[PDB]
Amino acid sequence: MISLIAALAVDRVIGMENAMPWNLPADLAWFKRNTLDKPVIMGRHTWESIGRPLPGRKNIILSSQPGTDDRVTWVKSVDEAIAACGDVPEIMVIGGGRVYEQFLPKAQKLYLTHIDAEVEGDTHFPDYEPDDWESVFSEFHDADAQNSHSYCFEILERR
Ligand SMILES: Nc1nc(=O)c2c([nH]1)NC[C@H](CCc1ccc(C(=O)N[C@@H](CCC(=O)O)C(=O)O)cc1)C2
Repeated sequence: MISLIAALAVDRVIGMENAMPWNLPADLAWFKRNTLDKPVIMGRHTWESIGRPLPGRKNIILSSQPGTDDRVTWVKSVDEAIAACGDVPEIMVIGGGRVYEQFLPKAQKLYLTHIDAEVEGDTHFPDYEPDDWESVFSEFHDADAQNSHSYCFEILERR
């Protein structure tokens, strides 16, 4: 099945690491445990800002142009992207904005981190109709030593 994973600030705003003002190791830990050993699909900008392939995951990059790095798999369409995953139980889509928009209608689960930090940004996570999803898990954490902001993890599933 297809699953989306994103970190959202107030107002579902999303942005690249360096663009984001918060510092949450715990969220990274979470992102990591939910992605390990699964194929990860991301848009070219996200790939470029990540800067190296995610270890322990098959990395598939979406780009309308030919690939420029042999350490990852390059694809040219959403359909080709899903096909390159093979038969796996769950495919994780990691952004960006444009990739989220494209895969949402096809997703069955959403792993979201809600961050309490109002930031002025460019992109918003796509709007998901409250009617189609059911929250199946949540967990709040306040800020701390390591974590700069209070955050809440949540998993939703398509009803
Ligand atoms: N939950 C969540 N948090 C985020 O910050 C992001 C999302 N999702 N999804 C989209 C996007 C992807 C950006 C992104 C993804 C991974 C790493 C990363 O380094 N992952 C390492 C974590 C290293 C560590 O343990 O901190 C990894 O191996 O997964 C950095 C930025 C940023």
